[PDB]
Amino acid sequence: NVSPEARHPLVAAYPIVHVDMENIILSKNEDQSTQNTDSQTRTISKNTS
Amino acid sequence: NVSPEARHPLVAAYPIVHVDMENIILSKNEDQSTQNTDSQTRTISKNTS
Amino acid sequence: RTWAETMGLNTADTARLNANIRYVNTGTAPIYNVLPTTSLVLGKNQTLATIKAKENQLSQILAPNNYYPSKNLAPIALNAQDDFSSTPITMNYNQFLELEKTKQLRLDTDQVYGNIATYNFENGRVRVDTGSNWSEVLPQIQETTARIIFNGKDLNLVERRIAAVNPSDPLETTKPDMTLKEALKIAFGFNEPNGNLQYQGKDITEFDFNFDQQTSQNIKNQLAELNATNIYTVLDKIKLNAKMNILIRDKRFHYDRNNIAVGADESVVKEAHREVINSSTEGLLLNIDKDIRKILSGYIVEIEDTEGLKEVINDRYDMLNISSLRQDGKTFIDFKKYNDKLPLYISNPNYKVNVYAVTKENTIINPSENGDTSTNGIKKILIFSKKGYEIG
Amino acid sequence: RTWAETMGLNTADTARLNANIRYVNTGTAPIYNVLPTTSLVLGKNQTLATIKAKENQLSQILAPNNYYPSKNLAPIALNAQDDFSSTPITMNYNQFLELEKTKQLRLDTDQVYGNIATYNFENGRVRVDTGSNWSEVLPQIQETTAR
Repeated sequence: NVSPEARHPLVAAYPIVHVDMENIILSKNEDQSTQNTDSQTRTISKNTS
Repeated sequence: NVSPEARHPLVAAYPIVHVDMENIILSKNEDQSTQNTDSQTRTISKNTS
Repeated sequence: RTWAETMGLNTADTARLNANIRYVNTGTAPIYNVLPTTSLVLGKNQTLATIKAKENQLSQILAPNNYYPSKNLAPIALNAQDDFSSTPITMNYNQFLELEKTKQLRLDTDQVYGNIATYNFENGRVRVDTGSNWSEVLPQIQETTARIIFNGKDLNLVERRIAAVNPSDPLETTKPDMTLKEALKIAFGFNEPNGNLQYQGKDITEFDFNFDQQTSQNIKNQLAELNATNIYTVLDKIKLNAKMNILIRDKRFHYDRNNIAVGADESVVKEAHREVINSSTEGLLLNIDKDIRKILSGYIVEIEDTEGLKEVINDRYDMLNISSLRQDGKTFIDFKKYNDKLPLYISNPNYKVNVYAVTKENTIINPSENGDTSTNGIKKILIFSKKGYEIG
Repeated sequence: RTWAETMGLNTADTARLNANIRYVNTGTAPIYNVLPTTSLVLGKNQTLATIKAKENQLSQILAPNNYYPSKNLAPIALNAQDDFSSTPITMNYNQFLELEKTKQLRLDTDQVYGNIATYNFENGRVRVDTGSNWSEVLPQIQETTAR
């Protein structure tokens, strides 16, 4: 895999690596919830006056 | 990489490393929560007197 | 009947991250088992996190001029900080409002780990030695060699290193003598077909030479002793030394801080824009040269009446990308893909057509203040002027 | 219709820390696989933590008169205490209140790990030996040499 111009003795054969970013995907860590409720009251009110 | 001052037998070649801090980032570990409720009541009061 | 709704948060872990990255090797020899160290920087120099690449993001082989993964494949994700890839990369609340406001986040490359594969004389194979990395070798190449950067192939910078002699190290004074002519003839592929140093077609005097502070000091000492003024005649007598930087660019264009070709001159824009292949309301399949076509922005048409005025159809900052590319070498400068899929407005065949273009030292990258959303403060060059009976 | 709001805390884990650091070699010989032990001091001599640098904060080469990372690059982050970098450096409520007022925080450098690279006489190459560090060599120099 050494490129053909580096097979002279006086030319150095060495890699040059660098990383480049293409997308940044940030995800908001946030928790959420809903709730329902159905109350049913039956009263028996007695009065004695 | 041994610098040319120390390519002499009578000069020692040794590293002097120290670390310096250029920023401090402190993050208050605190959790916040909000809540909204809606509620409707249908009371049908009856009395026999 | 009661309804509710809740939301929660935390002001130290309010977001996560995921970085799609790709590796490039623009060097001269392959690097095996690649693990780069890399850093996510918010704003100017506020670093969120430094991540050495984990096991999921290891590149087993990276040949020169290759990518990991391939160019047809989607990039790899970096979403871990733990050594076992169990912990995400988070943000507090102040680093999250600043990122949704300004949208500024870059990714540096501090270093690269990777191994070296050496020939086995026993069975003729090639075996990766996992005890030897490339970091023992690159600080020895960089101190005993001269460096030459040259951009005469597709206007991209190619860096090569050549073993030259250091006169203050007794092991280094054994290497053979390196002259500046011979260093070009073996690294990039120059020649001399008529006794003059040449690239593929270009004479060596079509380029210019820029050194660093230390190198240019040493070149002037070599030119005083040779009784020479022009460097282009004593190219076979300039001795190279260790730690020399030399930059060789094409003379015809303009260069920015990163030495990229980003602007041209007023004469070169009419040399490869002379002949026209076809002429109609829709077709500009032209022989635009590969030098200027990467440094221009787009094209601009101009309506010209009988008495003479300035009318522009594409008089807007974003209506200038009318550059389509076919598979025949002629870059298809279409006219109608920004015109509502309707043919262009031509009211009289006596009216001629004029087409122009802008480089990138006159192309702006943001909308202006009040009403300059158009070609007001954009200077161009006259390119096209023929009568409207040969185009139609 | 009801609006509610809730703000919690924990008074031994109130804040975290993320120190941006950078290494400097003002010496004479290069050091490989640099891993400094370093302590974050609050106030005069009250130490919150001591962190030997983990694998994210490892400098492969540090030549003389060099930096890691170089001056055109942003510094590296040090935000872990666990050996596998999965536990953040923290502080309690009294340390967090005093840090907002006086803003006195500094960074000592207690010691530095790092290997040596020797010439191999067979094939001329230079190979880092991962068995010996500079802490064997450096006390031998300070007892025989004049500074």
